[PDB]
Amino acid sequence: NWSVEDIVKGINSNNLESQLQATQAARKLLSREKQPPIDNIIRAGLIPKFVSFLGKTDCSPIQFESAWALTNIASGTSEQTKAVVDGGAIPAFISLLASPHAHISEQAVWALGNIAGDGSAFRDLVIKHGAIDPLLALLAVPDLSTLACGYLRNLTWTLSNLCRNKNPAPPLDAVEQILPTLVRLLHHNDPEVLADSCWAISYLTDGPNERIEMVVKKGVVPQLVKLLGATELPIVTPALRAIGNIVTGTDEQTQKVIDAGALAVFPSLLTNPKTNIQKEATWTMSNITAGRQDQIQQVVNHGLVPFLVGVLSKADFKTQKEAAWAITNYTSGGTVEQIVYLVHCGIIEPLMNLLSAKDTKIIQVILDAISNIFQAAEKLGETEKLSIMIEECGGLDKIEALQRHENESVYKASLNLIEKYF
Amino acid sequence: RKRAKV
Ligand SMILES: [Cl-]
Repeated sequence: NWSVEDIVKGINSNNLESQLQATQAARKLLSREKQPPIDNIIRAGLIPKFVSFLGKTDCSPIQFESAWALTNIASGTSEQTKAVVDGGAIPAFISLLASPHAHISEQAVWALGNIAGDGSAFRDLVIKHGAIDPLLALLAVPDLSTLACGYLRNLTWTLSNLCRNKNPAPPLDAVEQILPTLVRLLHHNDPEVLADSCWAISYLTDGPNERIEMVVKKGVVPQLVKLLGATELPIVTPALRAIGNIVTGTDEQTQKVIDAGALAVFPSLLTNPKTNIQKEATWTMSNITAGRQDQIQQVVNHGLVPFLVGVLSKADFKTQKEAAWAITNYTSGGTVEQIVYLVHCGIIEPLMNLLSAKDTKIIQVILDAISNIFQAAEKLGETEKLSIMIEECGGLDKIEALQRHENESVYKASLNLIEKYF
Repeated sequence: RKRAKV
C-alpha cells in the first residue's frame, strides 16, 4: 500500500527493477481499493511512464503491471479513458496482442475493450489503429475449447464493444470482418461467451434493415431462437433483444424469425417472471402483428392471442403499453375473421379497463384499436352486439368521459365512436 | 461497457 509519491519516486528512478516494484504498487492501488485514486495517478503524470513500460519486451513483468494499471484507469470516466488514449496507449496495447505471454496478451485485450467501450469515437479509433486483425487472430484455432476460459471470455467481451454503439454504427467493413468469428462464438458452450456474443449481435441488429440483413444473411436466427429458450437469464435477455431488433425490419426478415420457431417460445416469455423479458417479448410481438396477414395467422395458430389478452389484463404498465400496440397493429392489418377471433378471446374488457390510465399515448392506441374493431363489425353488420359488449364491461363510461379530455386526438376519436355506434 | 480488474 504505497503512497502516490512513493510510486512516483520509484518510477522516476533510473532502475528498471525499482520501476517494476513501483508499477506493481500502483497496480495494487488501482485493483484493491473500493475507490481507487485514478485521478491522483493521472495528475502525477504516470500514464506516459506506464505506456512506455508497455514496450519493454525485455521485462515482461513490468509490461503486465503497467498493462493492468492502465486497464483499470481506462475502465473509469470518459476523461480517465481519454487520458490513457492521450498517452499513446492504443498502438502500444495493439502491439502487446502479439505477446507470447498469454496473461499479457489478455490484459491488452481487456484494456482495448475498455477504450472501445467508451464510445463510437474511441471504438473507431481502436479500429483505425488495426486492432481487429490481431484480435481475431487470437481466436484462429480449430477448437475454441482449447483456449483458457477467462481468456476467451475477455476476447468475446472486447469484440462486442467493437460492435457496440451508434451515431455512427461501426464501419460496415469492420462488421463484415468480425461477424464470422461472432457466429462461431455464438455456438461455444460457455454461458458468458454466449451472453456477450448475443449482446454483440443485438448491437449489430439495432439499426436500419441493411444492418439487420448483414446478420440474418449469416444464418444466425435459428441459433438465436435456441438461446431464446436457454435457462440462463443472461443469455435470454440479449437473445430476445436481437430477435426483437430483427423483427423491426422487413416482413421477409420477420419471416425468418417465424420460420426458425420463435413463436413457440413466447408462451413462456410472455409469462416470464422477469419484467424486462415480458416487456421485450411483448414489444417483439407488436412488431410481428404489424406484418402481413399470414404472419398474423401464425401468431393465432401458435395460441399467442390469449397470452396477449393475459398481458393486456395484468402486467407491468410498460408491458401493457406494448401489448396495446400489439393489438392496434393486429387490428389495422388483420382480416375480419382474425379481428373477430381476437374479440372471442376476450380482448375488449381488458382493452377498456386500460382506458383509465395516466398515459395519453396508450389511450390513443386503444381508441384506434376499437375503431378498427368496429370497422370489422360494420363489414359484418353487427356493430350493435359489439356496442353492448363495450357497454356491459363499462367501456362506454370511459369513452364518454374521454370526450371531455384535455388532449388533441383523445376527444376526437372518442366523439367519433360515441356518435357513430352509441 | 467497461470493466476493472479487481
Ligand atoms: Cl367463441
